[PDB]
Amino acid sequence: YNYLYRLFRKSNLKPFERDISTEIYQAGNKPCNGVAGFNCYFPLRSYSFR
Amino acid sequence: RGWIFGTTLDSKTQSLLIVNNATNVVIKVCEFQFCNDPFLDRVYSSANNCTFEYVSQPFLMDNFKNLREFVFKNIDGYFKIYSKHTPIIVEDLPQGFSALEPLVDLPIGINITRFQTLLALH
Ligand SMILES: *[C@@H]1O[C@H](CO)[C@@H](O[C@@H]2O[C@H](CO)[C@@H](O)[C@H](O)[C@H]2NC(C)=O)[C@H](O)[C@H]1NC(C)=O
Ligand SMILES: *[C@@H]1O[C@H](CO)[C@@H](O[C@@H]2O[C@H](CO)[C@@H](O)[C@H](O)[C@H]2NC(C)=O)[C@H](O)[C@H]1NC(C)=O
Repeated sequence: YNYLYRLFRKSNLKPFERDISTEIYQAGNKPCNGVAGFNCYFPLRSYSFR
Repeated sequence: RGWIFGTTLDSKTQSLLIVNNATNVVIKVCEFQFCNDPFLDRVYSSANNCTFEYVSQPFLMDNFKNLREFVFKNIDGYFKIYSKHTPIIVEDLPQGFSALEPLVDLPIGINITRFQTLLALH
């Protein structure tokens, strides 16, 4: 788990652009206000490289 | 002496930093934390996530007010900066004609939407 990845983002990336910000993700019509919950996904998840 | 470029300019996301020190120029893309009125003597504070830097000969050399033209433009991470210096006799942009040599391109790779100039008090 030294390596992680992103799968949800509001908009796709740009060539040679490294998106790095740790901003909570809102997948629903309602906001998240910086608190985990429904439609509240941390932008990064970790791979289980076994 | 320089500029601050960024889509947030709030240390939440990346924001480049540029300065024309009388000794050199220094451009560093870190998660810089500034103050309300940042000017050099200290402009920033708590340099975090320093990922890219560049220092070389400074930008601006020397009755006639000196004119310094620059075209700041960014493509696919490659931020392009053009340099130009021209003496102007004593306002109004001088109706005339000239070109701009390119100066340097750096692979900062950040999102930029707003930019604010770094100015000295006097
Ligand atoms: C910028 O530096 C900060 C340290 O202040 C890093 O913060 C943590 O970095 C680890 C790296 O794996 C993350 O797992 C944590 O979630 C981060 N925590 C916080 C509160 O930010 C940050 O990752 C650094 N950013 C980059 C792009 O290197
Ligand atoms: C770079 O930042 C700008 C400024 O936020 C982004 O432009 C906005 O994108 C969001 C979606 O992520 C839209 O909801 C806004 O309407 C856009 N306009 C604004 C506020 O400038 C831009 O999308 C970012 N770059 C990338 C590749 O997503």
